[PDB]
Amino acid sequence: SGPIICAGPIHSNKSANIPHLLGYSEKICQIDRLIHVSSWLRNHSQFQGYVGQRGGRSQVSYYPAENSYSRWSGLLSPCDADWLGMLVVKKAKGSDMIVPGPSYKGKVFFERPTFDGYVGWGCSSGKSRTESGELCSSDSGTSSGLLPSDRVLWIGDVACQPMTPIPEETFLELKSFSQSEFPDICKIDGVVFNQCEGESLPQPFDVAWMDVGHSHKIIMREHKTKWVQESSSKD
Amino acid sequence: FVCYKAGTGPCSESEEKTCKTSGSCRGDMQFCKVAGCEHGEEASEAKCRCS
Amino acid sequence: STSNSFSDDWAGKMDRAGLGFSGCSDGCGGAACGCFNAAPSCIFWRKWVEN
Amino acid sequence: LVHKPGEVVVSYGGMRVRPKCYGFSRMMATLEVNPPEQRTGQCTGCHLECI
Ligand SMILES: *[C@@H]1O[C@H](CO)[C@@H](O[C@@H]2O[C@H](CO)[C@@H](O)[C@H](O)[C@H]2NC(C)=O)[C@H](O)[C@H]1NC(C)=O
Ligand SMILES: *[C@@H]1O[C@H](CO)[C@@H](O)[C@H](O)[C@H]1NC(C)=O
Repeated sequence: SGPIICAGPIHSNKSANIPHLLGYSEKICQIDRLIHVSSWLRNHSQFQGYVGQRGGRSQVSYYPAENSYSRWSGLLSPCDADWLGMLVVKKAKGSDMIVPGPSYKGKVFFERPTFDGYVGWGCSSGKSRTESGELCSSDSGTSSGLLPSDRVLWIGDVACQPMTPIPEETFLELKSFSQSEFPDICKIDGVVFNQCEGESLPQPFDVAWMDVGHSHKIIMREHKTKWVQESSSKD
Repeated sequence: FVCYKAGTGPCSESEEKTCKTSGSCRGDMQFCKVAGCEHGEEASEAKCRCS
Repeated sequence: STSNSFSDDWAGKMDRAGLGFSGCSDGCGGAACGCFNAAPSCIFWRKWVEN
Repeated sequence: LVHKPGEVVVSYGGMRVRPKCYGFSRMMATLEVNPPEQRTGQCTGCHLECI
């Protein structure tokens, strides 16, 4: 839809400090103002400046261009789940492949959920990705330090939620059933999954997945979901 | 298969030979399927686009 | 006449799924049925075939 | 209360699991390639006799 609590600040000066917050309300408020992305850019990407002025998290573009979860403002993105302490974000490893298809021209930061976790990819100050996104070329529009919200792309539609620990036997049975239901898949990003006595060329493959906080992911084809509210106090 | 760099034009022989022979190139799904491709967006000043 | 029962969440947009029929049915209401209102709930379903 | 359908629970093979994140995206993977290349074309040693 639109905003959740309020709009985005003006950010008149060059770089403003980021105070620490503890309550859920102020954290949701600063997430709605696209401050978490600025904090991530100031932690590992050393990017001076803020992005998404007066745009909020509602104007964030997506690759499929038809995101039904965008109408539900209550769902939390994986970046918000990492900001809330649910999961652990992984650094940008050069050995990881990024699924092509979107045009990275004019964009400054984009995240891609990998198979063994969640990684991010951004550029430094005054630079932006090209049409292919291989390098960070110079951009005159990125010199002001304020970038609109359309320059942030989220690869794939994924939402997170609090989970419950499960024993190892159930996880092992699920992994066995998944690897038995997909005999053609052999390796996923340099991770041994099945036994094929040989590796083939990389090829895209669309399939759903879920995480239970373990090392590798678990893909599933046939699944039945159910949405329950439960009237929890955390919401 | 024809290669061309965006903004510059046709590239020289070295990059196209490394794209066709080695296999660490970057192209469409057809090139990734018939010869292989590496799209890890590594550090590179330019890349000759093949299609 | 709306029969497109795909709210950007079903697995119909795949290459290995195949053919199917976008159907729907009705549900019950109450705390035991999953909602907080004594009214029928919209429950969608999708079937297909595999090999 | 925030506007959302709440937490989602998925069942697979009769077992109910509460995942952390739920989404559908693409991922690079490999396929199984069988290059038989005339494993057993034609080879046999026999003989004929008359009765
Ligand atoms: C990004 O950097 C900030 C700045 O250090 C990190 O904030 C710290 O978080 C730890 C964890 O609780 C606190 O003990 C420190 O006091 C914080 N420092 C501050 C607020 O200046 C932050 O954790 C880093 N990571 C993210 C995702 O923001
Ligand atoms: C933020 O604004 C204050 C206001 O005086 C000033 O220090 C400066 O413009 C900004 N701080 C920076 C860039 O560190």
